[PDB]
This record gives sequence, structure tokens and C-alpha cells, in this order.
Amino acid sequence: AKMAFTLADRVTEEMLADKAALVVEVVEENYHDAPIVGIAVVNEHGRFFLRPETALADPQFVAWLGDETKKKSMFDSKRAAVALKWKGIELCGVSFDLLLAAYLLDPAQGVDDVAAAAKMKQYEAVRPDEAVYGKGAKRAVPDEPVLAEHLVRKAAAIWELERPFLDELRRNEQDRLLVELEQPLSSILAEMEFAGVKVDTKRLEQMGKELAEQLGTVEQRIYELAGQEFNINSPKQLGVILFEKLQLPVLKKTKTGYSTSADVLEKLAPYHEIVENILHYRQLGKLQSTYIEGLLKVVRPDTKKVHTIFNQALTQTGRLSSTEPNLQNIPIRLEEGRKIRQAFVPSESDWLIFAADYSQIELRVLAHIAEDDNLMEAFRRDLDIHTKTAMDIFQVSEDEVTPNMRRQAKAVNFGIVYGISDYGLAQNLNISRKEAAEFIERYFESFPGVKRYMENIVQEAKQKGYVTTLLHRRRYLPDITSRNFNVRSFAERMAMNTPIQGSAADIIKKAMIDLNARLKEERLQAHLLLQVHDELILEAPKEEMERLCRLVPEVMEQAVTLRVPLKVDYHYGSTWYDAK
DNA sequence: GCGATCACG
DNA sequence: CGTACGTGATCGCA
Ligand SMILES: OC[C@H]1O[C@@](CO)(O[C@H]2O[C@H](CO)[C@@H](O)[C@H](O)[C@H]2O)[C@@H](O)[C@@H]1O
Ligand SMILES: OC[C@H]1O[C@@](CO)(O[C@H]2O[C@H](CO)[C@@H](O)[C@H](O)[C@H]2O)[C@@H](O)[C@@H]1O
Ligand SMILES: [Mg+2]
Repeated sequence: AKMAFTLADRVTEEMLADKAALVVEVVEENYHDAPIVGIAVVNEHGRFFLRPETALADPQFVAWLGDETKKKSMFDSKRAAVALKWKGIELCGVSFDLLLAAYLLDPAQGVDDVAAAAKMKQYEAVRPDEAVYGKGAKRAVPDEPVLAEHLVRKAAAIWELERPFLDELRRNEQDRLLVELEQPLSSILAEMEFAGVKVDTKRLEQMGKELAEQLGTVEQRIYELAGQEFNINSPKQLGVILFEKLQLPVLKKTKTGYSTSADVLEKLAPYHEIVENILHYRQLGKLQSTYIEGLLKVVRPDTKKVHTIFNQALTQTGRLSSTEPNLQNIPIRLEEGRKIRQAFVPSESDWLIFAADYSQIELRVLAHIAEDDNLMEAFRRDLDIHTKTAMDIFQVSEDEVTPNMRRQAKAVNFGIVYGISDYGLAQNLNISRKEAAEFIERYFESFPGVKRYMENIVQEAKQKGYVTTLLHRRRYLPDITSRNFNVRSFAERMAMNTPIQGSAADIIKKAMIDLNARLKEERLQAHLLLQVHDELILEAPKEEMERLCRLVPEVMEQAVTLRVPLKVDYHYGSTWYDAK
């Protein structure tokens, strides 16, 4: 059953045809400055395996790789593109990426290797990467014979599956989504990841020392209030101290003991001083372990930069995710944590950080898709949406809206985007289901368009079996027909939320593509560093700030045309912290 | 490995 | 009749 191929000792013309399935294997999960263990090429002339040191040293092969007119079909082209960037080699002409194709066809399949993608089309003549390389620590690159056949089988699968995948994407009206959106975006994310973000390690270490002292102080205070020393991080021990020694009320338990989540502690705070200290300890410990020590662990010792990897084929809604490190969840909500951002600085002298963010893109998207007259008018007047929602549901004028009213109206708006339910809103606001139901009823009386939309999208999910986004991203919801209330409700909330969060993802992704095109046309040095769901962070010479202030918001606001305007705010400064 | 926890939009 | 939507990293413990 073995697959025939040529284990070449050198590159030949036959291997450089204008169309081929290409495999540039990088086994390390984190591909930054990582080894390329082998190369496979499958084209009209046959199947070939090439040793990396050989192929990458061949001028003809390198030229072929960078020739945009020589088309390549691959799986996870970003991985190869980045690994090649670290070697100073440009990869061009990728016309088809099987990973992105599989992802668009069905995000829920969780495709993360050629074998999983091929299985979708009943093609199984290729092994899963885990089977070949192993997992965790027992992982390793096989001997050449085994490695070579595997890479060739992967290239062969890609060669065979391109057409079937493209045909189905076409039937789904997702052909442009792959070719004009996700694939071009992949190249942009590759540049962003490769550029990396500079870190002021001296700043982080200083913060780490100050946090260590404060943690010591709070730690001693906790032992003092508990009447003894114990492992504050030990659930078993903390549980005994709080709910047994100190007799605090037990409101929530886990599959092993008592729950001490912030949500629980906040309600226990009034009963004992030790609680606020535990919450504070939690806050500092989180910053220290995850954002100081953790971050320092992945900073490149030579350049002092961090190179995240944006997983473009993971989320069920079309969003990106970020890892090692995750640069999409750096603190900002609480001032003490926000300081962490002072450690993220420009990569060059006299450059600055520029951040642009969409204002209420999810609710604006909702106004558009639901075609709700009241909601669309609200955004056309660029009103404070939470104050406006409070005015409508509580039947009062703007001057009569109290802070508590805006807060609750805001919670209602979050629930609306998440997939509203009386139980969900009730838990969030700490009110009764009946009271929550009333808020929801009032909301729908004021936004009948949204109500009709939520009713219709759930019905559509049942009829078609999936929901879609503005640019035709898809998410199947088989549980929408479940006869189990909890299971079905999960699916219903997904039907309501996915088109909103997903369309917002579509919009910013297109904005990124449009932005890079504009930056190149203007030959600006400014470039993207990060994307945080509804915001874009760039760095650029101080001399380019004025032009960026006009260019970035415009490009983001014009990415797509909706029934309501899109609004973008922006800030810039010496550090990410200051870009506010 | 996995549940609890908490960081972000 | 009971979960708010979407993610990732760290730590304690089986
Ligand atoms: O290269 C990113 C791409 O690879 C997948 C597997 O096909 O994920 C791998 O790489 C990630 C980044 O290092 C890891 O977080 C993940 O654990 C590893 O399997 C895809 O999911 C992703 O799109
Ligand atoms: O009472 C109708 C109302 O209930 C929802 C759930 O909030 O859907 C339920 O009723 C539908 C029939 O009207 C079913 O198709 C659906 O499976 C069931 O959960 C809303 O979508 C609907 O407006
Ligand atoms: Mg914003």
C-alpha cells in the first residue's frame, strides 16, 4: 500500500512546475525560528521528497518558492511562511490552504492536521501527525524513510482534495471567503507574528518585585485574619478556613469541595475582612504568575520580543485566538493590572504604539442584521447605547437615567448579544428570573426588530441546520433540535450570538486586509502588531502618527457598508498602556 | 491530564 | 427549567 515517490538528492526542473501541493514541515508546535524537517512536492510530474538543507540552499527552489506565478496548495501555509521568514526566505503563490478550507466548511470538526481534513471527504490514505510524531514529551521526528513517506502522503492528499474542497466552498458561497479573506489574512498574520512585539523586561521585573512585596503583605494579612498560616492557593485548605474555621455561608460547591470563585467571594465579603484580602491576593497573584513570570518565560532573550501565534482555524465564530503568549488578554480593566501594558513598547527608537478600536461593533452589527428601527436610529444619532436602552426599558428621559439603571441596561445589552434568557440575565444581575424576564419583555417592546430577529434566526438554524455571518462564515447547530432543554438552549443562544460575533470578526479581518493594502500604497513604515477582536494595534514612526490618525479609522469604518455607520476610536503613545 | 479560576473582547 | 457568547494560561491535585 506504500506510496511511490522520489527521494531526491537535489532539486530538478520537474519539481518547479507552476502548480503543486507543497509541504514544508515544521514539527515544533511553536514554529517561530523553528526547524524545517523536510519538504514534499506533488505535481503533474510526480511526487518528491527533499531534504531541507538541500532544497533551501538551492537558488532555483528558493526562487520558485517566492514566485507568485508558481501556485502552491498547502495545509497551514502560515506555519511554513513564518518558519521561512526566520530563514530569510519569502513564500508566495499560495492559492489554496486546506486548513483554512476545512475550517470554513466546518469549524466544529476541529481539523488540525491533513488527516482530519481528508477524513471529511472519505480520504484516509494519510496518517494523523500525532500517530507519526507522537505527543507531548515522547514526541520526535521519525527516521527519514518514515518522515518522507508521511510528508509525501500529506502532499498527495492536498493535491487530491483541493478541487473537492473548493467545489463545496463554492456551493456554500464561501469561495470568496477563503480566497479573498482568510488566505490573504493568513499572510498578514504571518507578518504580524514574525514582527513580534518588543517588551521592556526591566519594567516587568521591577513590577514583579513590587508585586512580590505586596503579595507578601496581603499574604501575612490573610494568615493574621485566618488566625493561622495555610496554603491560600490550596482549595482544600482555603475551603476549610473560609467555610469551616470561619463559618462563612456555603453558597456554591465544586466536584470536590467548596467554590471560591470571585463571584462567590464578592457575596461573602460583607461577612469577614479576610475575603477582600483573598480577592486582592488573587488579583496580584494572577498578574505575577501569568503576566510577569509567564510573559518573561516567552520573551526572546536576544531581541526582547514576544512572538505570539494567532490560531486562525480554531474558534467556532470566526475569531482568532492567540497563544504563547496570549496577547489578546493582557490586563486593562483594573488599573493595577493595566500597568502591565507599560511593558509593551515600540520596537524602534522614536516609534509609538497606535491603537484603534470599533465602538460597539456587536450592537451595530445587530442593528444592521435585525433591521430594528429604534436600534438603527440610536446608532445613527451615535447615542450612548446603554443610556438609551435604559431610557427605553425603564420608560424615563435621559436625565432620569440613574447610574444603576444604566448598569442594568448594559447587562441587558450583553445578554441580548450573548443569546438572552431570563435565567442568564437573572444570574448576571443577581435578581429573580421573573424580574429578569420583565426586563427582557420591556427590551423587546422597545426593540421589536431585535425580537423578530432572535425568533427568526433560531427558526432558521433549525430549518437550514446552521447560521451564517455577513461574509458567509458558517456554524452548524445540530443541537438546535435536541429534546433536552439545556442542550437545545445552548444551541439557541449560539444561533443568536454567532452571527453577531462572527460578522464582527468578518469585518475586522477585512479591515486588516484593506489596511495593509493602504499602508503599502502609502509606503508607510507603520505595521500591524496585534488584533484584539475589535481593535487593531500598530507601531510606527512618531512622524507617521498624524497620517495614521486619519487613515486607520477610515479604513476600519469603511471595511463594510452597513445600515448604520461604523465608528472607530483611536489613541497613541509611548507604550501600549499610553495608547489610550 | 483536568477542573477551577480569572485574564481579555 | 437553569447557562449568560467566544477564547488561553496557571496552579493544585488525582
Ligand atoms: O500553526 C498553527 C495551527 O496549527 C494547529 C494544528 O494544525 O495548532 C498547533 O499550533 C498551535 C500554535 O503553536 C498550538 O496552540 C496547538 O496546540 C498545535 O496543535 C492549528 O490549530 C493552528 O491553526
Ligand atoms: O415560545 C416560542 C419561543 O420559544 C423559543 C425558545 O426561547 O423556541 C421554542 O419554540 C419553537 C416553536 O415556536 C421551537 O422551534 C424551539 O425549538 C423551542 O425551543 C423561541 O425561539 C420562540 O420565539
Ligand atoms: Mg471597543
